Amino acid sequence: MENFQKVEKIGEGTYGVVYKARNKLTGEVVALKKIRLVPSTAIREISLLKELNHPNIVKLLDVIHTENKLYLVFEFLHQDLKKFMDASALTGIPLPLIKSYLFQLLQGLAFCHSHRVLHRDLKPQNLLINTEGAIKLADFGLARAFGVPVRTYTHEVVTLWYRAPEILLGCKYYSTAVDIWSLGCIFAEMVTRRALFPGDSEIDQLFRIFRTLGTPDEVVWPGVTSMPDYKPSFPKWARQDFSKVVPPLDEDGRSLLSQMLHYDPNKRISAKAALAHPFFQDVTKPVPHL
Ligand SMILES: NS(=O)(=O)c1ccc(Nc2nc(OCC3CCCCC3)c3nc[nH]c3n2)cc1
Repeated sequence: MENFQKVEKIGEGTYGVVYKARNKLTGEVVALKKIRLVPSTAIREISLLKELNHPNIVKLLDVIHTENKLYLVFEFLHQDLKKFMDASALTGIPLPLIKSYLFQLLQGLAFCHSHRVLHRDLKPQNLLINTEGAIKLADFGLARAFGVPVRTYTHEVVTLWYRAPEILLGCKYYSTAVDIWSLGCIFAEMVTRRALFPGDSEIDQLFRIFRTLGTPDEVVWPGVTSMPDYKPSFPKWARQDFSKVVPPLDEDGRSLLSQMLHYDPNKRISAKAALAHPFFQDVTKPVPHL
C-alpha cells in the first residue's frame, strides 16, 4: 500500500478503517479498507468476491496481502444513504427515488443471493450513492469472510437496528432472507425518516420488533419456540396495522414491506420475487440532487 496516498478517513467499519485514497501511479480514486487480524479461508473467501460483479454491488478492485496485514481496495462512491437521509430530512426523499433505490438494491441482492453470497450486515452506512442516480451495496460477503464482533476495533457499537429476528433468536444457520429483513427496515426508514427498530441491546432490539409486529408464536412462525434464545417468558405484544407503521406509504408499498418483514425466514419474499411486485410497476430512475 506504498502505491496509495491516503486522502482522508471515510469512517470506521466493522473491520477497521476505510480511507479515501489515491493511486500514486494510476491516478485512480479508491476506497481502501484496512482489515484487522492472515488466515487462509478468509483469503479464499475474499478471492471469490473478486468475481461477484454487479452494477449494484460496489466493485472489489484488488486484494493486497503483505507483511501479514490485509487491505481491500474498492471503487469509491461519494455519499452514503445515511448522509443523504440526513441531508434530505426536512422534506424526505421523493417516493420515486425511494422506489428506484429499493429496486436496485433488490437487483443487487438478487445477484449475490443467486450465487449464494450474503451481506448479513446491511445498513444506511454501507449503502452508497453517486450523482447518476445509482445506489450500490458495499461490503458484500465480508461477514462470512471475517466474523462479526460487538465492538469494532474502535469499540463503536455495531448497530442491531437492521438485524433479522432469527439472528437475534440465535439460529446458527441463516439464509439470504436476513438481507431482505434488513433492506425492509431500510425501506421503512427511507419512507418515514426515522429508524424502524432502533434497539440498543439485543433484547431491546428483539422487543422493539415484537411491539410493532406482534410477538412471534407457532402460528405465525412454525418452529420459533424451539430456537436457542426464545424464552416462553417474552411479553406477549399485539401486532400493529402497517398503515400506522409506515403511514405515508401506499398499499403496494405497505404490501411489499410486509412480505419483507415476515417472521418466518422461509416465507419472507426473496429479492427476485420482490422485484416482480406491483409496487415496481411504475419504477423509474431519477437523479438525486447531491
Ligand atoms: N459519510 S459520507 O457520505 O461523507 C461518505 C461515505 C462513503 C464514501 N465512499 C465510500 N465509503 C465506503 O465505506 C464507508 C463505510 C465504512 C465501513 C462501514 C460502513 C461505512 C466505501 N467502501 C467501499 N467504497 C466506499 N466508498 C464517501 C462519502
